[PDB]
Amino acid sequence: GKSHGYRSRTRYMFQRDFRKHGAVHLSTYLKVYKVGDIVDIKANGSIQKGMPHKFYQGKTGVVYNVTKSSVGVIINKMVGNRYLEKRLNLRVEHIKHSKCRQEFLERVKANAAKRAEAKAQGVAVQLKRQPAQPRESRIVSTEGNVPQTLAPVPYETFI
Amino acid sequence: VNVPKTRKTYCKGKTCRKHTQHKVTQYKAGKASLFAQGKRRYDRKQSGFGGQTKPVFHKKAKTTKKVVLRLECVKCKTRAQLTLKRCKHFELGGEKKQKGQA
Amino acid sequence: ARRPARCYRYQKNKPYPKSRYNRAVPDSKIRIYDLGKKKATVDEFPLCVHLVSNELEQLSSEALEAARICANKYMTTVSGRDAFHLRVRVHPFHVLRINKMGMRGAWGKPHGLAARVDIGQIIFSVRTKDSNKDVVVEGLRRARYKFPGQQKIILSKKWGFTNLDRPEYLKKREAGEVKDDGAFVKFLSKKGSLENNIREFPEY
Amino acid sequence: AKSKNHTAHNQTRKAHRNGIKKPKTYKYPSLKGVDPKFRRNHKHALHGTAKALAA
RNA sequence: GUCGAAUUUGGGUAUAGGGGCGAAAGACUAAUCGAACCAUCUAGUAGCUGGUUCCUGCCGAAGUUUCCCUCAGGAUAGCAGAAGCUCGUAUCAGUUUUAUGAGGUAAAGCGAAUGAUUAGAGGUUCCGGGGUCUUGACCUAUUCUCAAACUUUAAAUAUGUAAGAAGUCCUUGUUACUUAAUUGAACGUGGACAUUUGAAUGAAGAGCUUUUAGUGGGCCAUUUUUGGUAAGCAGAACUGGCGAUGCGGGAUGAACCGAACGUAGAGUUAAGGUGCCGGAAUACACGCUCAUCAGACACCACAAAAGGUGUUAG
RNA sequence: GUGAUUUCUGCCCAGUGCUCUGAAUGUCAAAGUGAAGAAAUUCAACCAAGCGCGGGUAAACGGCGG
RNA sequence: GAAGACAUUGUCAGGUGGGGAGUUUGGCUGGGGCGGCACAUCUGUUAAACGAUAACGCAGAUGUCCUAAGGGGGGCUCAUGGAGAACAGAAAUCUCCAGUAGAACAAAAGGGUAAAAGCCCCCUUGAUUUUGAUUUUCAGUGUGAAUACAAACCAUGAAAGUGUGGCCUAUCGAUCCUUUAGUCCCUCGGAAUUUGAGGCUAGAGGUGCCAGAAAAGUUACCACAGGGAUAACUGGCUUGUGGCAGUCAAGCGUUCAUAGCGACAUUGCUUUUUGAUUCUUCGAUGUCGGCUCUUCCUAUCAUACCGAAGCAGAAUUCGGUAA
RNA sequence: GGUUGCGGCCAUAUCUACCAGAAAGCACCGUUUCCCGUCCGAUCAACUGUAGUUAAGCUGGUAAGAGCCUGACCGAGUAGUGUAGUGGGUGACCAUACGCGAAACUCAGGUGCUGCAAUCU
Ligand SMILES: [Cl-]
Ligand SMILES: [Cl-]
Ligand SMILES: [Mg+2]
Ligand SMILES: [Mg+2]
Ligand SMILES: [Mg+2]
Ligand SMILES: [Mg+2]
Ligand SMILES: [Mg+2]
Ligand SMILES: [Mg+2]
Ligand SMILES: [Mg+2]
Ligand SMILES: [Mg+2]
Ligand SMILES: [Mg+2]
Ligand SMILES: [Mg+2]
Ligand SMILES: [Mg+2]
Ligand SMILES: [Mg+2]
Ligand SMILES: [Mg+2]
Ligand SMILES: [Mg+2]
Ligand SMILES: [Mg+2]
Ligand SMILES: [Mg+2]
Ligand SMILES: [Mg+2]
Ligand SMILES: [Mg+2]
Ligand SMILES: [Mg+2]
Ligand SMILES: [Mg+2]
Ligand SMILES: [Mg+2]
Ligand SMILES: [Mg+2]
Ligand SMILES: [Mg+2]
Ligand SMILES: [Mg+2]
Ligand SMILES: [Mg+2]
Ligand SMILES: [Mg+2]
Ligand SMILES: [Mg+2]
Ligand SMILES: [Mg+2]
Ligand SMILES: [Zn+2]
Repeated sequence: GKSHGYRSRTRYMFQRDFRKHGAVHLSTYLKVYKVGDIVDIKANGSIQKGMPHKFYQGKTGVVYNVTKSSVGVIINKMVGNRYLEKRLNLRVEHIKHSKCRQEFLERVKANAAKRAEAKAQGVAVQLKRQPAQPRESRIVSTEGNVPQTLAPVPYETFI
Repeated sequence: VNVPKTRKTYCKGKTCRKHTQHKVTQYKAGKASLFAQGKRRYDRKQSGFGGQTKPVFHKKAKTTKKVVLRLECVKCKTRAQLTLKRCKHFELGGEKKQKGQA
Repeated sequence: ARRPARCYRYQKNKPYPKSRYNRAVPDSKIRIYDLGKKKATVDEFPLCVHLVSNELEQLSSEALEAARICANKYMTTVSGRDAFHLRVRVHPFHVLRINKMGMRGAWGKPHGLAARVDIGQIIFSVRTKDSNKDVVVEGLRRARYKFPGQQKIILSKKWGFTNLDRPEYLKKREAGEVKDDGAFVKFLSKKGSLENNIREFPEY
Repeated sequence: AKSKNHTAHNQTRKAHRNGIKKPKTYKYPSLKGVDPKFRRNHKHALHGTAKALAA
């Protein structure tokens, strides 16, 4: 018959990295998590307690609870035709801070500095990101850069 | 499996409310009274003509029974029940395993 | 009792090698892969001729054995026993299955061995002297009739079985950078300890 | 008489007729599953600050 | 066949339905017998077969999930209709971009681990066996070839989160939690910053509730893919279709190509075509081919290995 | 049950049935008897046939290997 | 005359009782049956790098085992190889060196682990009490298993800490009924006491067809509702198998590959074999062979005309045009 | 800059073979009454800093070193792959169009950085 155990099909997902087995470095335990922080889930194979289920591998959530050696994370899971809210109790070895907003908070700080700086001089502070634009006109010189002619090569085997 | 005849565990006897010494024995069912309401109803239904009126189980599948231990507090005589996993051989005596010899 | 080769010509299944899950597998029909003067030095046989596959298919171990005998017999008779070094460049590691008598429980039993070859993959290689080019070419040509699909005969520009062009091999040899060890050679690198690279290649 | 065993054909198309609803977000999410020791003190903290603003 | 008897036969009489009668065939018991006929219970029950009566308008499916002595049936969720309700620039999206995660398949690798595997060469023994020197064993440096249940490395396509007012910053209130400690945690008072207010595009507006129909036999095509010699065979993955669909094209065809349909007129096209049937150039241009079984257009209604001083080009 | 006459009908009683002027302290109903209890009731002893044990039986059912 | 409180008859009780009555006598399934369990589950793979994903796909496993093989702490380091030591040798015990785990960790497999999760030693029962939340299968029901806390009581350690069974991924069970533990609480409805009975909370006795009816055969005497959702004929797809035909040429043929043959290999054709499949027909297409009669195919046995030979003649052999 | 205690990242830090090391520190080293632990004061415990030594540990340097790390229009826009056609081919497969894009290989460079406290020609 078929087999659908809790850790089914996790042969490679829960392995350690190459030449990265052994004990967990101490910086994992020294990090501080607060309610509202955004974290991403990646299970560690050497810690069998507080281990997430394989579905939540690679998912990102928000902390809602803090305990002694673990935190509570909220995950939106799509079941059928709608998303359902999932709550996970994970030890700190299996999570880390998500950098998906640490580079966004600095833009918030930059916007405020730029808005205040131009307040005294110029209107239209222009604090919106823009996609890559088409290139402008330019002049290419041939001084020391005379074009070199290329032609297709004949067929050879060289085996 | 082997289980010691004595055990130190919690006792909710309203006087201990703490870990005490307990004697350990093996639970046995006990004889079924013929004046229990379920028995009185069954005997009435069986009388007269019509034959057997209730199912009689036949397709036995289990080979073992779960062991239940009765724990009596030595202080207040309060009892408690614990259920262990299924096993084919159970004993309450001593004869602990020896670490290593011939 | 053996099915026609057309039943197992194409690579329709994943590789199914002998292993601890297969176990009971019959032996391959071809056991010898090096023929002729296999002890000859690299300098003796500069010319190399290849029989190159031109299709993505499977070659049975029976076909490899039959082609090996045909090629070796002709070259030996015309050129001589020690005038070439013939090497089979494909090994049959794929186990074929056959279902023997409806379709209930149809998983088959091992039937034979075959080699899965790609487009442009070398099948046979022969090294010999330059004067023997015609003989070895005719020997490889006669071996094509034993194989399904299309094969091409290509005159290699490498020196013998080495991965170097003829001018490159000559330049290394005159500089004392080539040392003989059996039928192949060893080269000198600019890396490693001087203590090891001096005792070897003293001429350089 | 054997029949079909399983397939997911047409199931995504059914899901996209009305479904794939992004979950709605509420201010003040429920405190279910939060540490009970935190909740006991936070209840007293809320009661005390009520009197400060009321008075 | 038998024909003087265990013979043939009229009439009278006896045995009645789970009963009779049987030199025995489950035979016979009023054309009815492996349980007669008649009326009633009785319009017996049926997950099974058949049928089910006027028009127009709008919307419009499912053969999938879980459970069931469930497998020709139900319950349950989904898909559908109807009734609306709260509001209305509002947040949203089968999409992209930017920032930041997750993966172990394609490929690749084996003088990298594990497991297979060809060939020599140089060494090693009071530690294999013959012979006074070989063959096996391991050692070291090389060499050929491999892996759905091997691997250091490792894509493409898919996939999680974020891109602000429920935001950011400054000041300081509550608590029985926490700290050596007004330390921190959580929730707040007051103050400062408006919609180039924090990427792109779009948005027959968004959000929400009740109720109920049918369905729960599917099948086909491209790509990925398992069993099988193979099948118009059996079984999965994503998408698009048929079923439920006419119309132009493929002579003909449920699924292919084009395109989806209120009633008409005019114009222009798609796929496919323009010797005649047949609407439209027996148009233009450069070559190739002669076949005593030429050839002629995707799905598609078949042809191979191997050959020819036929002819053409290289 | 076998199926005129003639001739002949062998061996097996472990199994399944049938049968016995066999055995005794196995198993055992209601009633009755004894004990305990304030009673409902509980417990124990005794205990018919049958079964079990023992013997007979194949022109009873049937069997007649390595 | 016989017989006698015994037979007899009446009411309960035990045995016997297919003579008779009623009923039952799983499912999946390349038809059904037999076999197997793909029926409740676990590991790896098939699975196409989130998750999900089928077949009677591939290789295996589960209905157990453990007072330690559970919990805490300490000390220690394994497999193997090399060099040595009376008896002693390939393997006994002792010493050193090298040793990333090539060992070990109850079991199937995959993960995980080195001053440990392995080995040895010491101390222990947290494998405990109360009731909630969460994850997996999922309808976001149950059951099983698992995760993180709160409130108690404990174990261990100098301590930080760790511990709510087994390093992780499987090792199991509703209603009704019976029984036990707890609370000694609620009720027996005219009012009380005492037995008995009935409730409240938590376990055990089991349903393996594992969301859980109590169940033997036969029909060749047979019946009904249906089914081409499904087997026993043709026809269709396929051609393994059967049959027929090529290519290559090691050899056979006194010499000589190919007059006539031809190994090891390899490419096809046919539907006059048999399988595979289940599309058409179960409100029916009459089912083996022979007899009779017509026509068609050529892969030609004979007849006509030819080529070739190891064709002197005769006879025969190979091939062509030809039904 | 040297050294010690406690660390962070966890080989640019490891491994092999050699050489060097002032001052201080660390270490080896001396002893067995006491607490304590062993077959053995070797390990562990205690006492002295006295009797000795940089021999080793430790630190640094050296090697066309092994390993590891980084980069490269080195290989290679190759393998593979998303999307498209009434494209080629009997088939097996392949070419082209709009996109994404490896690994091995080759070569070059590199061989720990750093936080808190204390101390030293
Ligand atoms: Cl479908
Ligand atoms: Cl009558
Ligand atoms: Mg009765
Ligand atoms: Mg097979
Ligand atoms: Mg179905
Ligand atoms: Mg009969
Ligand atoms: Mg009649
Ligand atoms: Mg009716
Ligand atoms: Mg519509
Ligand atoms: Mg029907
Ligand atoms: Mg995988
Ligand atoms: Mg591959
Ligand atoms: Mg139906
Ligand atoms: Mg229909
Ligand atoms: Mg056509
Ligand atoms: Mg016309
Ligand atoms: Mg007689
Ligand atoms: Mg009577
Ligand atoms: Mg009966
Ligand atoms: Mg069935
Ligand atoms: Mg997946
Ligand atoms: Mg353990
Ligand atoms: Mg555990
Ligand atoms: Mg079930
Ligand atoms: Mg059919
Ligand atoms: Mg054949
Ligand atoms: Mg079908
Ligand atoms: Mg007819
Ligand atoms: Mg008819
Ligand atoms: Mg198209
Ligand atoms: Zn007590």
